[PDB]
Amino acid sequence: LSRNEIIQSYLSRQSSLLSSSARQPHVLLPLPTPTDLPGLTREVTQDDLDRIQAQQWPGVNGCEDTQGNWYDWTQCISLDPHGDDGRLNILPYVCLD
Amino acid sequence: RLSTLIEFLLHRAYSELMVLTDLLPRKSDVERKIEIVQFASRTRQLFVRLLALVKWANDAGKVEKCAMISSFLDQQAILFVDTADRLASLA
Amino acid sequence: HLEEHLEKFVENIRQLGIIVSDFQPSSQAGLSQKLNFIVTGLQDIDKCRQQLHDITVPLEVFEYIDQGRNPQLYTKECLERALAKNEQVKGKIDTMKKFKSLLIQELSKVFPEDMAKYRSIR
Amino acid sequence: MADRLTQLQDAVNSLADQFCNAIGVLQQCGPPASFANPTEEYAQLFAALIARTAKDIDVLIDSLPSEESTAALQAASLYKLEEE
Amino acid sequence: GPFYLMRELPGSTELTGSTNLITHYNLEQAYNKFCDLPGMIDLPGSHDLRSLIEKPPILGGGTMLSGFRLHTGPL
Repeated sequence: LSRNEIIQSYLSRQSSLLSSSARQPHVLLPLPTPTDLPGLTREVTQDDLDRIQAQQWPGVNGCEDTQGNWYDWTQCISLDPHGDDGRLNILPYVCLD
Repeated sequence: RLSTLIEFLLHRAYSELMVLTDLLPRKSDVERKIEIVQFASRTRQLFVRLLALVKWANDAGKVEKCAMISSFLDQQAILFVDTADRLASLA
Repeated sequence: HLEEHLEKFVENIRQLGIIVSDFQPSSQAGLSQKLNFIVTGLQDIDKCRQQLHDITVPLEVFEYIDQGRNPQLYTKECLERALAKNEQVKGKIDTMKKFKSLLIQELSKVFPEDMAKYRSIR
Repeated sequence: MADRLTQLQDAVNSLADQFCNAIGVLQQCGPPASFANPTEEYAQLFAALIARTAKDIDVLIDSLPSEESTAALQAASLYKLEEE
Repeated sequence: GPFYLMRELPGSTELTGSTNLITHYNLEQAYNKFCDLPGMIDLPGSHDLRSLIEKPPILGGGTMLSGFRLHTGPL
């Protein structure tokens, strides 16, 4: 934060893009009531999986959005969840790296 | 400090007067008078320099006080900036 | 008051001695040496009075200040530091405005409650 | 990555430093006055990347995993899935 | 207002060097009695070979040839 240049700015931008990452509608997935800890104190069953995979619930699979934005547990759909105009093949909802 | 200059000027004047009076009866006083005039001019310049130094040091207390205040302010600013930069670099 | 008067008296004595030596020297040339010795004694008495009066004028500071320089460099450095501080304050204000704008944008985009609570009263 | 180990403080400090450098290049040193294309492109790219990264981080934090997948629950679920 | 876990507010006005410390130094009268042209015009000038010896005192802070050119009367 003391000495900054064009190379330093490029390195900071690359580090930020590596660490943190026309409609671009962000699906504001709200805390689902069907969980396991402070949810319904129940184990993982077919009901919770079907509610998180078909309905808009970010329990296990993920809360699907409009415009065919199917966000399942391992669905790498080409959506536009980012803040840019690139609707490329985004990673899965889990994105386990 | 500044008294050494006046002492050296007085010693030089006395030495010039002694060297002029030692061989005054040998040659003409045309050069001895010029040497005495040069010594007097040097003594006057030294006394004027001492007076100027005294006039400058008359406000030396206030000068040093203001310099210390400015140095303390600059040191506080530099210390705050360095602490902020170190915290940012650490984070 | 007394130091400036003594300095003016020494300067006047030096000028009188120089004017006397500029004329035809007929008496002994020891007058210039006597005037120089009197000036040296007056300077010594003034230094003793300044040392006994508990004046905040040390010998090292007085020698460094009398090295043929002035406080113009320090004044220019202070002015440059003030200008740099003003520029840094303006840049920080611009960065804070940009951060507030980005926070409001993220609030309107994803979630406004947490961003508003963090930007309003931290 | 939808994970959380060591990126928050680093990303925040990097964004703060980038914003400070942008404000400096915009207000202190540049062709604003006297009392180019590469710097402008770098600043625009940095701002766009910061905005997109903040939006994506907020979205991933909202869509991150909840307190589910406990120890015994995941153990029993994995055992049943392995049996099936 | 200030909820739980709120950080402390700094002082109102502590020892600060951001203020105009130029006027507090009392450098106005020096600039008026000089007339960075004011400080530069006072280097070799005092106020508005013996000359070579006098110029050295303001700059730094044979014999028969110089004596034959000192022919001057009372005026």
